[PDB]
Amino acid sequence: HMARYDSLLQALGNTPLVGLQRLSPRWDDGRDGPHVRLWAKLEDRNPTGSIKDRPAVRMIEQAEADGLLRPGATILEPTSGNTGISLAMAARLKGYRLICVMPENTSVERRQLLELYGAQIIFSAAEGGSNTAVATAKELAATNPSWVMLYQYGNPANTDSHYCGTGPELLADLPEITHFVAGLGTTGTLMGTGRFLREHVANVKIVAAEPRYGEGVYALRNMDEGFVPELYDPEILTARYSVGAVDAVRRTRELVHTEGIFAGISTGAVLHAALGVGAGALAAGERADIALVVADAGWKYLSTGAYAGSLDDAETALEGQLWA
Amino acid sequence: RYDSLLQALGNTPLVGLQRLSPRWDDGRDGPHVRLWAKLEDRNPTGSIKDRPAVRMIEQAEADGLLRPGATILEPTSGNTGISLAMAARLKGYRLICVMPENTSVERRQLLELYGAQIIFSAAEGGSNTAVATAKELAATNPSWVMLYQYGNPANTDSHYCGTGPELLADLPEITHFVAGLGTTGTLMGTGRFLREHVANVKIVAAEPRYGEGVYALRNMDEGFVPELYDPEILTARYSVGAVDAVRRTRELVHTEGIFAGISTGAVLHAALGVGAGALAAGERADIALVVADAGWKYLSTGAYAGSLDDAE
Repeated sequence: HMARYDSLLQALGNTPLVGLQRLSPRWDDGRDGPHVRLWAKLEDRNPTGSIKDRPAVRMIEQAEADGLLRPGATILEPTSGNTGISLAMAARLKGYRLICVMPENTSVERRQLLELYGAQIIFSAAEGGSNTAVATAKELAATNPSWVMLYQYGNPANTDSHYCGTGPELLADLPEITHFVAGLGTTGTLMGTGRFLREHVANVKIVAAEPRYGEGVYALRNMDEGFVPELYDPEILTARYSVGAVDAVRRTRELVHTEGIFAGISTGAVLHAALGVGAGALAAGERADIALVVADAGWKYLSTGAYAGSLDDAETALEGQLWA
Repeated sequence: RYDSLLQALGNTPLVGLQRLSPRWDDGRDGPHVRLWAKLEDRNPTGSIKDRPAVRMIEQAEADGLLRPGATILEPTSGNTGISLAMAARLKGYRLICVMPENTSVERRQLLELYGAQIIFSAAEGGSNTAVATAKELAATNPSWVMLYQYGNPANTDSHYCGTGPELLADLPEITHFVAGLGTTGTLMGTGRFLREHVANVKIVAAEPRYGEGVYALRNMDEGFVPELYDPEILTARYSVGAVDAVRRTRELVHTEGIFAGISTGAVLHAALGVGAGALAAGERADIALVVADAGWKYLSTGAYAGSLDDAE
């Protein structure tokens, strides 16, 4: 036995870390100085194809250990994007009923996909900005004590899945890590992976990549202004890079072209930040081993037209598109 | 842990389907009849075709057919094209895919994203004029090499040396192996390996019903019989309709949370038929089946929702 599992939930994490020899500023050290290396952590190697499998499973089993989820409970979650798929898969495999509260703009194709997983989907209506999914789910949950809202936006088990998973896994394959670059959505990946790495690597850099394009996890929400995510700790990040549509898209196209990795649209932001951090490593003469997260694959996004034709069409195509 | 995407190939998960299995748990009603899903969507481009693609290039290199400036030519519109694009690129070859004018526009962009040049064969000459045009094209100069997945023993060898050993390692109690019949590489290579090392193992082909295409699968009456195909290897063959393939594919998501492509439904239908028969016979079964790819490329086809009749 090398990879025999009794359930799909066991085939989670322990994802590949793949060196990018072509796309890296300099893979081999030499005459002009130390190497600047990019390493890609392939989180699409997960049950549903995204990094959200980790926190989804960890939230349920924390809720079990905490005694909130008992055998016949229904999980109620305000959601969008990859978390919808991950929670649907995880709830089912764990024997729970799931209701997803989703913003009224969710596609019918995506509704039907989650319903095939067994989730009941409730659309909140929202005559305002993007939606009211959270407050609706919170009210529904208040209706029945065996109805439990996990709330990924503020659930510590979100960041714990990366402190206990993504982080230790990174440090095991990349003891020489100098930088960690990931997308900033709920902040779980950054806060959890980052706290772990900072406790073990003396001045590792934790770099937030922040897409300026599409829609993120908080899109389904009405937020207070210039908000702070509930999971966010202000002393973990050492840097943030804000990344535009055109830059994101050509980085994603380059990754496929030169490394054969077909990544999701959030990885464009991550790659751009990473390459900019890398270009700094010797403008400064310094060595770099930069781990970067590929949080999902392109399959889900190629319908968009974001990988085809002109970068103008691609940029236009990213409008209104969930990247998380 | 990998210096290259190509190292992250094979060694795929085998996952027990506790809910969808006829009988997961041995009881006093009789022995277990278990389904185990071999997840080949966990390969670099998301399909089982990364295996033969990588091995066919490797073999061609060994045979002295491929030197630095070579272009590989292959007739393919499907998963082999994608696999060979990724693999050719990382190995530093050029790839031309030959597909008919009638092929989609979505694939074009997919294949060209992975770095592939596309030449269009005459429309209304099927995937056969496509093969003949590719042969003709490759004959125009020695720098152009056609691998030819339907006759290339490296396709089979990839499964003999990869898929088979992995299955045996993870599922030593295996009684049945079930896979779709397309090039036949998967069944032939893994079947031959398992039959060498597992005394009474049964190798079961899932084929499409005549005229009812199931993506990636071939019916050998209707189509050309791949040169790779050895009749003696198979102990059984099930023909699977579209409706059955589609409803098994949906049922795999619903019961097991695995989002697979439609060949996996066909394979599931054959496997459930085998399992049903074992259940009724009172005989234990551990049935390994191939999940060849994921459902993403099929979902716009409307066959994960709506009526089964509308699944086209």
